[PDB]
Amino acid sequence: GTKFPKASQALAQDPTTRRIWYGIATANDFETNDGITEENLYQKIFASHFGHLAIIFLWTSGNLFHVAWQGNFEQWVKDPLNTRPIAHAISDPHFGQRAIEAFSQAGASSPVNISYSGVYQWWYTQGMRTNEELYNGAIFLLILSALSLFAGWLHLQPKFRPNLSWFKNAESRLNHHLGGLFGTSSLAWTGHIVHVAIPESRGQHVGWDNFLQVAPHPAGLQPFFTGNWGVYTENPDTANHVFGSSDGAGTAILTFLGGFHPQTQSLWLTDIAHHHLAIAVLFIVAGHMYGLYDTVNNSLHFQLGLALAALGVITSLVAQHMYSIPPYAYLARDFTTQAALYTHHQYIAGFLMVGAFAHGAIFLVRDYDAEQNKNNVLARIIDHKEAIISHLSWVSLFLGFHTLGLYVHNDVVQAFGTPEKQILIEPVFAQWIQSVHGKSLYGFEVLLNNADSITRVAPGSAQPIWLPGWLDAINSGNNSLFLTIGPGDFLVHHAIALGLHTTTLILVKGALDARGSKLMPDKKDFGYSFPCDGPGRGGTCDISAWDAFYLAVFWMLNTIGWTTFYWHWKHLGVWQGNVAQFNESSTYLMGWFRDYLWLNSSQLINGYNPFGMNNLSVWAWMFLFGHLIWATGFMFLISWRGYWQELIETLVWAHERTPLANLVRWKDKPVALSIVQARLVGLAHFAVGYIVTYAAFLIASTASKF
Amino acid sequence: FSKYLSTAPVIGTLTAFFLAGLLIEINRFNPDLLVYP
Amino acid sequence: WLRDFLWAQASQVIQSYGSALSAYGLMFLGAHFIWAFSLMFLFSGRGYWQELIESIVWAHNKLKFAPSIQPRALSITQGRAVGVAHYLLGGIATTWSFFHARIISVG
Amino acid sequence: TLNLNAPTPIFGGSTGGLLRKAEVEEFYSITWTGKSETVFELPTGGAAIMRAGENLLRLARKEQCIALGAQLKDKFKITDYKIYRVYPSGEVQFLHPKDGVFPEKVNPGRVAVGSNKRRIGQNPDPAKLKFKGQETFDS
Amino acid sequence: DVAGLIPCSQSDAFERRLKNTTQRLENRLKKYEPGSAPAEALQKQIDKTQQRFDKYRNSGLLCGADGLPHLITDGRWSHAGEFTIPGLLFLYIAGFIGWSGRSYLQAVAASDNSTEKEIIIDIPVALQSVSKGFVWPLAALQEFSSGKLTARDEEITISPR
Amino acid sequence: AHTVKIYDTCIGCTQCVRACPTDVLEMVPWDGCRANQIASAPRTEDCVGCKRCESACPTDFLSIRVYLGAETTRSMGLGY
Amino acid sequence: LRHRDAIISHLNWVCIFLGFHSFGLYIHNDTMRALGRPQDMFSDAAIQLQPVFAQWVQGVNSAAAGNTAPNALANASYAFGGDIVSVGGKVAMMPISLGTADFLVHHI
Amino acid sequence: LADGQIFTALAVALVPGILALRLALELYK
Amino acid sequence: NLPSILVPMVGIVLPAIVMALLFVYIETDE
Ligand code: CLA
Ligand code: CLA
Ligand code: CLA
Ligand code: CLA
Ligand SMILES: CC1=C(/C=C/C(C)=C/C=C/C(C)=C/C=C/C=C(C)/C=C/C=C(C)/C=C/C2=C(C)CCCC2(C)C)C(C)(C)CCC1
Ligand SMILES: CC1=C(/C=C/C(C)=C/C=C/C(C)=C\C=C\C=C(C)\C=C\C=C(C)\C=C\C2=C(C)CCCC2(C)C)C(C)(C)CCC1
Ligand SMILES: CC1=C(C/C=C(\C)CCC[C@H](C)CCC[C@H](C)CCCC(C)C)C(=O)c2ccccc2C1=O
Ligand SMILES: CC1=C(C/C=C(\C)CCC[C@H](C)CCC[C@H](C)CCCC(C)C)C(=O)c2ccccc2C1=O
Ligand code: SF4
Ligand code: SF4
Ligand code: SF4
Repeated sequence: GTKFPKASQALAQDPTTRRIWYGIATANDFETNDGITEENLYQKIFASHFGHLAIIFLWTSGNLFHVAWQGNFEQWVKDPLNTRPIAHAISDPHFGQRAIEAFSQAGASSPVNISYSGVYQWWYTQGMRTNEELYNGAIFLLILSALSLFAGWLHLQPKFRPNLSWFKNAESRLNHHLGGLFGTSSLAWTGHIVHVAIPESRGQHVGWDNFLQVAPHPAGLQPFFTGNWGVYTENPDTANHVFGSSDGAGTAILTFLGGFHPQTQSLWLTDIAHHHLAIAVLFIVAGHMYGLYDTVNNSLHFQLGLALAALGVITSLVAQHMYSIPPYAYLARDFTTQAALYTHHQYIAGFLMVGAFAHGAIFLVRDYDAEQNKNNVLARIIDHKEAIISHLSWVSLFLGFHTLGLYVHNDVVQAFGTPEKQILIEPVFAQWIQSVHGKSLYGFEVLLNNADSITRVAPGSAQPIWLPGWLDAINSGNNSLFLTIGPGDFLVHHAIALGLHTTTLILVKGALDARGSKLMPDKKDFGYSFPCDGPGRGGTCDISAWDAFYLAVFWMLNTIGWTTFYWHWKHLGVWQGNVAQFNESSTYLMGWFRDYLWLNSSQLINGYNPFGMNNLSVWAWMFLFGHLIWATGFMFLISWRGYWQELIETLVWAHERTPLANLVRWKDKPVALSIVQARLVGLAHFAVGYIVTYAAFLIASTASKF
Repeated sequence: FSKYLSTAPVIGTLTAFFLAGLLIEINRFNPDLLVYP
Repeated sequence: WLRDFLWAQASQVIQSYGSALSAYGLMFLGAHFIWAFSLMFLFSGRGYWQELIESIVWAHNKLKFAPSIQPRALSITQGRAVGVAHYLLGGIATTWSFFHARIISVG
Repeated sequence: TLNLNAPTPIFGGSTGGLLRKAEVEEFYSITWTGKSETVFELPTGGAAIMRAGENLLRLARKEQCIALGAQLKDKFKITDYKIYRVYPSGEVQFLHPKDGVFPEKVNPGRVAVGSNKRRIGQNPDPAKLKFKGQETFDS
Repeated sequence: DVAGLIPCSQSDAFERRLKNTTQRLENRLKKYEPGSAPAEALQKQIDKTQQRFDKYRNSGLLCGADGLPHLITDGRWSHAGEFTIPGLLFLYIAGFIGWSGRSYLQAVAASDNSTEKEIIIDIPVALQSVSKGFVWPLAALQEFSSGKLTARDEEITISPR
Repeated sequence: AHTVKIYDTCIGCTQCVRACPTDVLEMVPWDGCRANQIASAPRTEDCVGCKRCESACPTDFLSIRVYLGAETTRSMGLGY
Repeated sequence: LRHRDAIISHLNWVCIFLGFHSFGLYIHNDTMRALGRPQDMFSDAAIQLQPVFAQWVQGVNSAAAGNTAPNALANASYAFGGDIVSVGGKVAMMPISLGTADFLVHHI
Repeated sequence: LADGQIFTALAVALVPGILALRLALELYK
Repeated sequence: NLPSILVPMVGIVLPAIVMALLFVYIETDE
């Protein structure tokens, strides 16, 4: 009937409100469009990617532009320890006079937002010092987005439309991406660090206006070709050195000091330069090297699911390594953005990993051809699918019964006035690893704690020079490089393990039963997402593979929550130098309820009250805002379609029978949300609320006490 | 009535009453058993 | 309603460990648990758990001892009832515990 | 045919019946003979009184005419109900019984519409029918 | 001293967990009559703490900074009583419950109405299974070696692939 | 409208046909024996997708299958 | 049963009417308190929503001792109005005064 | 910054503003 | 100064335009 949605004529003939909703949902699902050939499909993907890239470019141009225009970067560079980074100005007409005086902070004369994205500490390290270098980044990214947008349009034109064979030319892509995209980019990034980052950290300004004149090393590029590479490991920076000046500055550009710079409490710039140069070489060599693998190549969902899994794993990696090994100057000192950066990337990682299994299940129903897939690894995992699921079921139950059991045991025993009766297991396997890495606290005394061990001496070539810098930081109680752990850390790690196993279980069972089960032998014929199969055969709600992902989104949030809850509380004591609170209260759950949630919410909950308002009124409003939209999701998840469809019918009747309103009419007949729709809408509210509530609390609780 | 006592809820309760009261009497005479000595 | 009522007056149900009010603090967390346990039945549906059980009746058939009473998931109407029971049991007993340990300590 | 007009039963009520969909497109009518003057529930609310008739009732959906038609055969044992769908603002006369015989009874002369010459385990993979106009369930 | 943990007999913090516990009860005993029924209720309560702490000093447990006994599970034979000795104690009792109900269902299924015998428990057949459950580490080994512990995957009900 | 397919495992029990609330199904003569009956779906444009038919089929895994498709005024069960 | 759509849709309207005009007066008051505008919310030092239909019933029930229930020595309770009664050191009963905050919860 | 550098940046941003409209109406067709 | 002009454009005026543009696009037909 109507033209919208263009992608699906069957939705376009639906006379109800369902059409718009489903037309929004089935829009970027290019595969299910009308008449879409394989060749046309791929070219659309490619072009859509250019559009996404441009948005990314515009986004970080908008962060540069707003910081240069409304931030305090120039003021921050002068004293990173005491200057609060400004995100952008505040222009909300609804503000009153006292509220403008509360958000006119960080020494500003306008209301502004204190930034917590860590962009100030990232841009500083790269060599930016003034606002005009920031603005030059924003304009350049504007062009690159316009270069991205034009290219997407360009590669859609007849003469420039890539062939199908080009997109599936796998071997050429690995070589060029590992070589070019990864290798030469990493090599280029080494170029930026030795020619700009390292000079600016030593008080010498190097910009586009002079970089072709000045040299990164006193007599560089004659030792490089003649093989005397060791000259670049000349006199490093002294422990007295103050970042951003020439006092104590050296001249080395490639080193292997290890550890962190004593003032900024972060990695040495010269150390970061060598890393990227080495990494570059590895990728360039590997980039000259180029059944199951054909079914990888014909399914876009298989590739995406593996690419989500690969991104999801390394997204978690970024979070784990940035808090313990700080790579940006003065990022360890601002505790709130370090809290924000870990939480942000861990939640993203949870979505990616869950998404990886989601697109894997889509592959099994729509792309897996079981006749062309026999006697390989894929068709063997489906062959003992019930074994895998049952074992995943056992480990979850095993982990869960006992970790919760110990917590409940400890809680009761602590409630009855007898804390000495708690069951506290020392994390000895972990504490062994810390002693294997050099932490001399537990005294296990083998590998890099034993001073005569082969791993510290290395009598083959006398290599081991990373050891002095590393050992100083891992033994000094001033950072997060292998934090001290105890009984509290043991229990939570098994809770996190419980979360990783149960979340994987839901995703694995959903994928392996996607094509069919006993309750629904022909499930694959109905696609990835369908309501159910009616009340027959006992009942079939939540039987589709999509519903399995849906249930798993609840478990990942819970899992990433327990991860972020743990990281925050532990670091909270560590940042206040009173580690005793976490160590003793985390072994029972009332400690997590009284000394973590209730205790740290004192100021946040007082962002505004009957006596006034402070610079936390936003976070306090957001905190309540999050609770309301979290709870609003429960409505769609608990109450189902039927109640609402019948209720809506009385509203249709009422509208048509009331004068002065009867006169006007809907173009789309009102109907209740769909069965699948409600799950999605409920989960979206739940998960937006889950994150928005924790973000408001995390930021405000840490910013209040530091 | 003895046939009724073999039915699952009542035979599942009195052994749950027995296995509880075993642990109630064990913790009464032998208190605070963390480890095996 | 959150700061001066639910945050401030719940300071005697969470600081109750080590006194005679401790079982209300155990019931406070004990009902927070069962309330959240209800949403496992409310947000989900039967046909997930029936196929999760199909892999668990497999491992009981694998070691040759599966019961002749065939294990089934709860019905749709029952899983609504199991969820609404633990929601009320976990919700009211949270309010039972918060009310009791407050006014015993203050009144 | 429909035998419009026919006496509507002595009802007088039901907010929940036959709104603006009926005047723009596709409302329905059920015609039966009630061999008594008994009260019967409607799909909208419950009463009217069945006439001797020639009884006729205009309903909103085909669902409600079979749900009422199942009631006349259960409680009152009058199985001569005849559902219809109207002229110009409607679509197709004489919806049930389409062959004059009730659909639970076999009748020679009907054709098998929507039959599949296989089981459901013999249905092909959706990857085998990818990027094609063929459907996974159709023969 | 395996993770920086002093033993609890030498821990100065574990002694101060004793000192404030009996001070919280002797102050709780200061208001009552000396011969009353709550008087002997707290004196028996104080002596339960004295049998708690003097048991934990001599047992060879490891106390940390807070002063609580910690368990070392990497299993060493100097710390076998924490997890290793109650671990073997659990598995026999848990395997006795497991091999009884597994052998009960195998005896029940080869009968006329096996479904009612999951409601009603045949006390001869149940006591026959707890006799087979006490010997479960010896009975499951010969059940596995003879091959009747497991079924093949062509005999189990299996979803469509 | 929804699509309702009838597979060759039908035993002509008529249960599905007598479960349908909108009279979408009927029994028709089978030619494989000229003795038994198979279910048919000649009026799928009136199918609301309730799936009452399948819930009445006695065969171990359905002989009649309803695959929900494009929704219409009739299929959404609207009186409006 | 013949006008059940008239009952439900009129009950449907009065829930959304009361949901906005009671709970939204907190969402207004959360937003006015957060935005630094305590003179724009619904309070006793702000736009007042006084319970005058209940404060009148607080007046006709607290003034019935000797007037309309003449043989009663005091009122039906001390909740509507009267003196405070103190047993030991604590209040047994005292006049529960109603205001804008009591108007807000009674419409919740 | 300067006041003229702001209007320079909004002048550049029409080039992604037109090329996004040129791409999105090409992705639509 | 330019904040005072732009944030009611993309806050009020520009969403009123694109909602107007999307609503006519939805309810058009061939
Ligand atoms: C009455 C409620 C209310 C309203 C209407 C606003 C409005 C605003 N506040 Mg807020 N604020 C409020 C209460 C309110 N505030 C309260 C109670 C506090 C605590 C005291 C604050 C604290 C506060 C801070 C700290 C800041 C604001 C800012 C702003 C402005 C954001 C401008 C913008 O870019 O919007 C555009 C909105 C978005 C980009 C987000 C909307 C995303 C949509 C909804 C998602 C769905 C997209 C989807 C495709 C839908 C289609 C959309 C399409 C049709 C256009 C805007 C004027 C910011 C500001 O000053 O900016 C200049 C800012 O920094 N406010
Ligand atoms: C780069 C990686 C990537 C890519 C290319 C895709 C691409 C796709 N996905 Mg996948 N997926 C991914 C990652 C990715 N996904 C991740 C990370 C997850 C886990 C969340 C999933 C889980 C998933 C599922 C379950 C499904 C897909 C589907 C799809 C397909 C259609 C998507 C669509 O049109 O929905 C339409 C888009 C929407 C409905 C977006 C609205 C919902 C957002 C989240 C609302 C945000 C809330 C609000 C704006 C927040 C405001 C803030 C608040 C404070 C105000 C498309 C092929 C679908 C499919 O069928 O594939 C064949 C499908 O069922 N994806
Ligand atoms: C806190 C979570 C939450 C919220 C906000 C709602 C909200 C509602 N429920 Mg729901 N419900 C919930 C949880 C919730 N429910 C749960 C968990 C269940 C499962 C048992 C249900 C089950 C349930 C049933 C069975 C029914 C309801 C009904 C209702 C509606 C009642 C009428 C009303 O007050 O309208 C007014 C709306 C509000 C007061 C919501 C707040 C709106 C604010 C104050 C104004 C908006 C500000 C601004 C304009 C927003 C947009 C800005 C942007 C566009 C720029 C209301 C929308 C009933 C209904 O639909 O009756 C008609 C009904 O019968 N709910
Ligand atoms: C994000 C964009 C945005 C912006 C920039 C504003 C800005 C404003 N809102 Mg807010 N508002 C918003 C979103 C926004 N709102 C949303 C999403 C909601 C729902 C939660 C609200 C709910 C809300 C309410 C209930 C109220 C406001 C009010 C106000 C004004 C307070 C100061 C004032 O009165 O100046 C004094 C200036 C005037 C009174 C006149 C200013 C210009 C008027 C509005 C238009 C004049 C007509 C003009 C010629 C043509 C109309 C423009 C239109 C076609 C685009 C301020 C202009 C208050 C107000 O005064 O409303 C008008 C008010 O009572 N807002
Ligand atoms: C279902 C499905 C799917 C999905 C899947 C997924 C998504 C996956 C995931 C998975 C994952 C994602 C995995 C991962 C893994 C990893 C690993 C396993 C790693 C390891 C590591 C290592 C081995 C290391 C080691 C070391 C250390 C630790 C230190 C020292 C040295 C070294 C280095 C050696 C797909 C798509 C296929 C499709 C079909 C179906
Ligand atoms: C020593 C030790 C340890 C370790 C442990 C381990 C490492 C283990 C492993 C284990 C494993 C890795 C295992 C595996 C298994 C597998 C399988 C395959 C099984 C099977 C089973 C069965 C078959 C069963 C049967 C039965 C019985 C016997 C009785 C009851 C009933 C039933 C049926 C259940 C620790 C450190 C902790 C501590 C110290 C000590
Ligand atoms: C309230 C509710 C409704 C009624 C709600 C309907 C029909 C939609 C109401 C939404 C209106 C249009 C307000 C939407 C406000 C949103 C902010 C608009 C977002 C639009 C996006 C495209 C941006 C259901 O239909 C339903 C169905 C199944 C399970 C649960 C429920 C359920 O809980
Ligand atoms: C978890 C869950 C299940 C699975 C839960 C089940 C099958 C309940 C089974 C658990 C009980 C506790 C098993 C009890 C077994 C014996 C009675 C134990 C006897 C022990 C004696 C000693 C007493 C559903 O079936 C379901 C259905 C519909 C919506 C949501 C859900 C849902 O959330
Ligand atoms: S409507 Fe609800 S209860 Fe019925 S089959 Fe679908 S999901 Fe299950
Ligand atoms: S499809 Fe099912 S209900 Fe219909 S005749 Fe065949 S077996 Fe009977
Ligand atoms: S889905 Fe419902 S209406 Fe359609 S044929 Fe089956 S029983 Fe009849």
